[PDB]
Amino acid sequence: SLANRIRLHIWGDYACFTRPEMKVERVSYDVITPSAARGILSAIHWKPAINWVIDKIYVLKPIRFESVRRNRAATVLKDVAYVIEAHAVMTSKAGVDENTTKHIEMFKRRALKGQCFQQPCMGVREFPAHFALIDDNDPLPLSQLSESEFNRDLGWMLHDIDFTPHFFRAELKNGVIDVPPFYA
Repeated sequence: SLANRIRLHIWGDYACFTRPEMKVERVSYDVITPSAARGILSAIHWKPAINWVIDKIYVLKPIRFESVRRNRAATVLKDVAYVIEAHAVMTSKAGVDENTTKHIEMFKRRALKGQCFQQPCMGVREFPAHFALIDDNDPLPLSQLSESEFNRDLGWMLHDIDFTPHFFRAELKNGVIDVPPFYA
């Protein structure tokens, strides 16, 4: 539904969504994972009553990498921006009659102020994620993606972990990655 839906514009000069299979040195995935996106949303607003579910990731800027020094080196994304489209689900630990409305409204209110509970980051603590709510009557940023980077098979990527990793087939279709339901 439109009532249970948020859009958050995020950007940063650097990002590192670490690929789990590359163990020698830290190497980022090509785009933000659902896992990292959900972290970013939860940093703005979270309570045990709810879980944020990622629906779409809009990729706005060309995929580019730089090797940078770790305080050792890591290969990280440079100059990223996304839109995260998500909704809330109630957990088994929610109030008997509780709904998503107050949580959606609190998320948006916090986000509009540029406020956050803990600073969101782009995959690793050293890279902060700047953010802006895309409220209902604001437009989506335009993609700056190459006609030829608009559609890309990103391959198997971490969807999320149960603290046990679960992967999904990430496909960029006209600048957007649709994220399937986490559970089987």
